[PDB]
Amino acid sequence: SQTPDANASISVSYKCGVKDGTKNTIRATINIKNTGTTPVNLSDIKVRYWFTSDGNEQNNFVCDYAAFGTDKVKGIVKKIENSVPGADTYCEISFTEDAGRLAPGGSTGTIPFRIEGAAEYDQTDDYSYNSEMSDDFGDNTKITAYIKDKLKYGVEAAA
Ligand SMILES: [Ca+2]
Ligand SMILES: [Cl-]
Repeated sequence: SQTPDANASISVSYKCGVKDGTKNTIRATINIKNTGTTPVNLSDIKVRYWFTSDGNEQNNFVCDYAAFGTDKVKGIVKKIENSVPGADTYCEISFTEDAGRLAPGGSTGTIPFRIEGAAEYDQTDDYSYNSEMSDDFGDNTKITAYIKDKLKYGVEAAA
C-alpha cells in the first residue's frame, strides 16, 4: 500500500572520464533514470560521489553540461570527519527547484562534471571510482542517490 514516495525509484549510470598529465581533475559523467512508476522531481534528488582528496583542501565542483541548463545543477564538497575506506570527502550534487521532473522511464542523459584540486589526485583509492566503466556507461553502485534524503540507489561508503 506504501503511497507514491515509498515506491519512487531511481538508478544512476556512470562513465569514468579521461585523465591527463596534470592529474588534478576528476572527470566523470552520470545519467539519472526514473525506474519507478511515479514522476520524480529533480529537486528532490541528490547524488554523492565519494573520494579521497589526497591532501587537497580545496576541491571545486563544476557541472559542464545538462540538457535542462548547467545553471540548474549545484554541487558542494564536504569533508567526512571519521575515517571510511576510500573516502575522506564527498561531492553532493543537487538540482534547483526549476530543473524539472523525470517521468517514469525518463532519464536526464549525460551530466558531465569535474572536481578540480590544486594538487594531484590519485583516483585508485577513491571509493566511487571505477575504471572498468571507461568505454561505456555502467551500473556503479558505489555512487549513491537519494530521494528526499532517503537512499534509493547504491551502497554508502561505510564506517
Ligand atoms: Ca584519492
Ligand atoms: Cl533552488
